[PDB]
Amino acid sequence: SSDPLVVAASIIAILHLILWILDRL
Amino acid sequence: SSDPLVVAASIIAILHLILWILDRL
Amino acid sequence: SSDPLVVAASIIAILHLILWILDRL
Amino acid sequence: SSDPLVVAASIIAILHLILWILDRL
Ligand SMILES: N[C@]12C[C@H]3C[C@H](C[C@H](C3)C1)C2
Repeated sequence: SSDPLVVAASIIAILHLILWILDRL
Repeated sequence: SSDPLVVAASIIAILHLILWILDRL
Repeated sequence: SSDPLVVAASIIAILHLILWILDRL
Repeated sequence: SSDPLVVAASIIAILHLILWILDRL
């Protein structure tokens, strides 16, 4: 398993790419 | 748990979304 | 090991650097 | 212990913030 602060920071990263891919889209 | 350079890069990522969110106000 | 969301976000980031060193190689 | 693709992914993270403290306030 990974640290929680880490799983958070990633979710923040994964959601960013989405809002990007919609902003662009 | 999770490797510390990986807790590092994270504290930076979260803190970054903070400064940014704040940058709008 | 490290959670999957983190191995996912990471692949993005490594693939992010990749899409750069090329866009400007 | 975090995945390697993840420990790597974060050197390029910690290496970004560095090029940054090296540019602006
Ligand atoms: N930008 C990221 C920092 C750290 C490593 C990787 C996954 C998470 C945690 C988000 C990219």
